[PDB]
Formats: sequence, C-alpha cells, structure tokens
Amino acid sequence: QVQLQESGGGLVQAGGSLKLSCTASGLRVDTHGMGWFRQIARKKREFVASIDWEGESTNYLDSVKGRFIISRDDAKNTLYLQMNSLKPEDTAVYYCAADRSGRIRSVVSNNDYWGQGTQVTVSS
Repeated sequence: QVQLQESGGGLVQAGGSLKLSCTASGLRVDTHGMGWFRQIARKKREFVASIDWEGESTNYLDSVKGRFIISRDDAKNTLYLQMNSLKPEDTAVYYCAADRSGRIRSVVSNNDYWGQGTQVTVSS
C-alpha cells in the first residue's frame, strides 16, 4: 500500500528553478532512505540525489551537485528536490524512491519503492 507521489514538475526556461515534491503514504520518510532518480534516456535511469534516514547524510549525482538541493519535511512526510540553474540536459521524468535499509540503493530496482514519476522539461 506504499505510495510515493511526485508533483511540482513542469516546463521551465534554461536557468530557471523548480521544486519537486514526493508525498509518501504507508511509510515514514524519517525511517527510510529517500531519493530522486531520472530517466534521461531509453536505456538509463540515473541517480540524482539521496538523503539517509537520520536526515543529515546526502549524496548528489556529480552533474547536479551545487544546483540541486534534496530536503525533507518529516511532519508533512514529504521529500523535496530544489532544482536550480536548470538546463536542457535536465529534461527527464523524475522519480522518487524509498528503501527500508535507511539509505537509497544505486539502482531504482534495488530500492523497496518508487513512484510513477513527474515530467521536468527545460527549454532554451
């Protein structure tokens, strides 16, 4: 019955910002590893960012470090991705993921749960 629901996607101009949301049901964000992945091409779903159960340890894909910020509101049971300095190559469906281990696994399908995704499209 676990649901992860992405929102906040959209069409944005290069250099713009978006904040994605992942509202979790049937699990607590403070007991799971929570993360973001993106399907950047047909054969590739890449890691974007993670935050571990304790809410202190974060990891970023090298290509988004310094542009994207992962956050979480435990009371609202919501995961966020602040996306700054957006560029065309960020265009993808973004997916949130959760793992009972307390830390996100490198590959979506090694995580317990993933959502249906939200489209982020970055134009010129």
